[PDB]
Amino acid sequence: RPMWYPGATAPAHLDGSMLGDYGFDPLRLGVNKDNLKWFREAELTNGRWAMAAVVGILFTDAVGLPKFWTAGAEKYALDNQTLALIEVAVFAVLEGKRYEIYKKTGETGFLSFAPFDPMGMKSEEMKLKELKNGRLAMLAFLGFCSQAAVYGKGPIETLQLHLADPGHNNIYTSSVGPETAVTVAVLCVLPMIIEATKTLN
Amino acid sequence: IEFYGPNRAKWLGPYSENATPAYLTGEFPGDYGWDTAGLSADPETFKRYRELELIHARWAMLGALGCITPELLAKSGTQFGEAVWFKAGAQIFSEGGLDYLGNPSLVHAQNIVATLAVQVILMGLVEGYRVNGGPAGEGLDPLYPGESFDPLGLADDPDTFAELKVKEIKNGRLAMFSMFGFFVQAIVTGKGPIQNLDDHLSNPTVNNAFAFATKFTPS
Amino acid sequence: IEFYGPNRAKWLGPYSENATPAYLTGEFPGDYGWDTAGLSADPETFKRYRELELIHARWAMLGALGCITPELLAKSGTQFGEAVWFKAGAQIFSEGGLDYLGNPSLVHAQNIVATLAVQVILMGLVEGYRVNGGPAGEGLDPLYPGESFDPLGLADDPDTFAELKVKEIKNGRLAMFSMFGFFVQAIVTGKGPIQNLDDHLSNPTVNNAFAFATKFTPS
Ligand code: CHL
Ligand code: CHL
Ligand code: CLA
Ligand code: CLA
Ligand code: CLA
Ligand SMILES: CC1=C[C@H](O)CC(C)(C)[C@H]1/C=C/C(C)=C/C=C/C(C)=C/C=C/C=C(C)/C=C/C=C(C)/C=C/C1=C(C)C[C@H](O)CC1(C)C
Ligand SMILES: CC1=C[C@H](O)CC(C)(C)[C@H]1/C=C/C(C)=C/C=C/C(C)=C/C=C/C=C(C)/C=C/C=C(C)/C=C/C1=C(C)C[C@H](O)CC1(C)C
Repeated sequence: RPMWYPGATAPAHLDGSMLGDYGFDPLRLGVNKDNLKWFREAELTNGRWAMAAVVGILFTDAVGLPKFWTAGAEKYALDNQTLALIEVAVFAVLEGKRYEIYKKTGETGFLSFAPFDPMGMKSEEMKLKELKNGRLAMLAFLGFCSQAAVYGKGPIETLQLHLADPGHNNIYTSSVGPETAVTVAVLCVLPMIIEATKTLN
Repeated sequence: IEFYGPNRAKWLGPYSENATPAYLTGEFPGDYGWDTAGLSADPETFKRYRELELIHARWAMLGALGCITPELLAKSGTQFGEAVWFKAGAQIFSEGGLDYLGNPSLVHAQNIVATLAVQVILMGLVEGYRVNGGPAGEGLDPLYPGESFDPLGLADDPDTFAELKVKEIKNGRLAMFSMFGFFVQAIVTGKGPIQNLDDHLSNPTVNNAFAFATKFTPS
Repeated sequence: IEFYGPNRAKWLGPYSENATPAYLTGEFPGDYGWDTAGLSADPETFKRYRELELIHARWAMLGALGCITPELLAKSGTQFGEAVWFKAGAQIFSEGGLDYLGNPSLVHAQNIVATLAVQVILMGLVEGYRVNGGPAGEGLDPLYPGESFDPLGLADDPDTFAELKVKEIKNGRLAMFSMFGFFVQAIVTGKGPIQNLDDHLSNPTVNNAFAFATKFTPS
């Protein structure tokens, strides 16, 4: 209930019953209670794969190995054609149970046999903790794809290019820079308009 | 088509001699009534034989697929070195250890005694926990557990599950007989079994078996 | 350190599966509870196995010391001819019979059939009198007699005597396994086991076992 801009409203179906509910849905996508049931696991799985991708994207660029946007380009691995067909069967098999175990139980688990908890670890109020970590990680992944972009160096290399350095080389002193200033100025003045929508009711 | 009952496909079918031994009449998969010597008259020993035959059948099916796959894969588009299952066990000694897939970016096992010790530890663990149960739920059934080893959930409907039992047993018997064939081909001709397949498909009747019949001649 | 009790050093230690088979719970030396096949469920057959294992253990310990001693003695300061235990059995055929210690002032057995007949006579006598008793007091115990075979008198204190039982059984198991090792070294490399010892101590890793792994290759 700390809203996404300090003094805000709550859209009329984002009450405090969801986990990460900071009351942000301006385009009215999830107006159903049937797509919320689905967008929640879209949120969790889209975030979850990215959480598992950030570790790899950092280690491959800390240890050595060639940069990720050209990872599979050159490949000492085996038979580019058919190992994707290996990457179809096991996955579709696994998807059968992911969607099936999504259907038969309520909106939480996925693995083949049960809601997967071989430990006695947290199945508690801290699912908001990992969906929070996930929605941090998704934003972290786009940044790396924008580093395979404009600068062309990896994460940790540009981390050295600016992050021991002053604010002389950052967004606004770079190729895609005049648009970000406009978007910052526009997004910042936007809750000042949303307040004007609901001040005059 | 009635294995679970008196009308099972008996060991001679139409020469069935419908006076079958009374210590097995259906109710278990694979009961084909072929007891000419009768070494499983005792019921607990019979249970031991069911468990033992299941273990043998699953191990032999695993071995049989392991004998069909790598040679075909190295024949189609990959290279292993000696994909034939003879010197695949000696691929660790030759030049650079056992490289999996024939690739120096995979297992690359240098010392076979490390594989040895780790294999003993892991196999003792899994066989002990196979007998007495343990992880993923304590073992309550020695024949077919029903716990988290079927992550798909095919064991809901009972008669299809029983048909799966019978298919499993028949596949296992075929696998055991076929691996015996693999071993005999390893002894007599000592060449690739799939090399044998290709050679017999190229030579259907001129080199059948009895060119390789005067090899182990005593004198 | 509690072999005579439920707290014995079990076959897996802290992987003990403390649900041990109930037909042995201490009270006898060497009971380590490792019954994976269970060929000694019957109690009288179990007694036969205790007696049989004791006989095997003592015979194998005698053979193992007989395999360590003569080679070392002939390597240190004496000569036997072939002190390695292979042709020590054929030392009677070579040139002058089997001279004990490598000395023509000792046994000097010329004809092996005389050793043969006297050995059968003596061994039948001693094994029959071992089963049913006889001299030096009639045998009242088949496992451990307690009569005049202990001329020093170490069997007074009971718990140290039981510890001696357990040491005897463990030493016998080790002797049996080691003699199996001797036999396998006799098969594979066919050289002196203590020659093997010296060669492996001189060559710890370059000639370990698997230079001698492509010898019995079928083709
Ligand atoms: C390392 C510890 C280890 C332990 C404690 C056990 C323990 C056990 N295993 Mg397991 N195993 C272990 C390792 C392994 N096992 C197996 C494979 C199997 C199988 C396949 C089976 C068992 C079974 C059993 C049980 C009883 C088997 C027995 O009496 O053996 C006594 C047997 C021998 C000492 C060797 C027998 C050889 C056999 C006669 C082959 C004969 C070959 C043919 C005649 C043909 C040969 C060539 C061709 C060309 C003619 C017992 C619980 C059986 C079971 O659970 O039944 C219910 C069972 O079916 N084990 C493998 C794969 C190599 C292992 C690798 O480490
Ligand atoms: C001459 C008459 C003679 C008589 C009547 C007996 C009578 C008896 N002996 Mg005795 N023995 C005799 C001479 C001798 N014995 C022995 C050594 C033993 C031992 C060690 C044991 C007996 C035992 C027994 C009893 C039952 C054994 C049996 O069933 O044999 C059937 C067995 C066979 C015909 C041969 C079995 C060979 C075995 C399978 C070896 C397998 C080898 C391995 C697989 C490895 C081989 C090579 C390596 C490299 C792999 C029985 C009272 C046993 C006992 O008292 O148990 C309570 C006992 O443990 N005897 C030797 C020393 C060579 C003798 C020399 O003359
Ligand atoms: C793409 C994955 C994804 C999905 C499916 C969801 C799904 C959801 N979020 Mg969500 N979220 C995400 C990522 C995602 N989130 C990320 C990355 C952040 C951090 C920036 C957030 C931050 C966030 C907050 C703060 C809140 C939600 C909420 C919600 C729920 C209700 C709102 C709704 O109807 O959304 C439906 C949305 C979709 C179906 C996504 C459609 C994707 C559009 C069409 C394309 C977007 C592309 C984008 C504009 C361009 C790239 C952006 C980049 C340049 C920055 C819904 C379950 C609200 C809620 O109930 O609390 C949990 C809420 O208050 N989210
Ligand atoms: C060791 C493997 C093994 C074992 C333990 C069993 C066990 C069993 N089988 Mg079986 N079977 C096997 C392999 C095995 N089978 C194979 C490979 C085939 C295909 C040829 C069959 C085909 C078969 C049929 C058709 C039937 C059985 C049946 C039975 C049951 C009663 C017979 C019995 O007491 O067998 C005891 C078996 C042994 C003690 C094994 C002894 C093995 C030694 C080494 C002798 C083998 C030498 C061999 C004959 C020489 C040629 C080998 C070559 C054919 C492979 C019992 C559960 C009957 C039943 O009711 O099913 C439940 C039945 O009708 N079996
Ligand atoms: C023929 C020799 C022999 C015999 C009769 C026995 C007899 C016995 N042992 Mg024993 N044991 C032996 C040698 C022998 N042992 C050796 C050499 C070792 C060391 C490896 C052990 C280690 C051992 C342990 C750790 C335990 C026993 C136990 C037992 C008792 C119950 C098991 C049983 O029924 O065995 C029946 C045995 C047979 C019928 C012998 C069959 C032999 C055939 C040829 C198969 C052997 C093939 C072999 C596995 C292949 C590799 C050989 C290599 C390992 C040497 C029983 C009194 C258990 C007990 O409670 O102790 C009192 C127990 O916990 N034994
Ligand atoms: C029933 C009856 C009845 C009447 O009455 C009497 C009689 C007749 C006696 C009986 C019979 C019996 C029989 C026949 C038996 C047989 C069996 C078998 C064959 C088994 C196999 C069995 C077999 C088996 C297990 C197998 C297994 C296998 C394996 C693991 C494998 C492995 C491998 C692989 C992967 C590959 C690589 O590279 C190598 C190797 C190493 C090769
Ligand atoms: C327990 C169990 C359980 C489960 O359940 C199952 C199973 C596994 C089957 C089982 C097992 C079993 C086993 C292992 C057995 C083994 C045994 C042995 C090794 C013996 C030896 C045994 C051995 C022995 C006696 C030995 C003896 C020896 C001798 C006399 C020697 C002699 C000699 C000498 C002086 C020297 C010279 O110059 C020469 C000679 C001639 C060389």
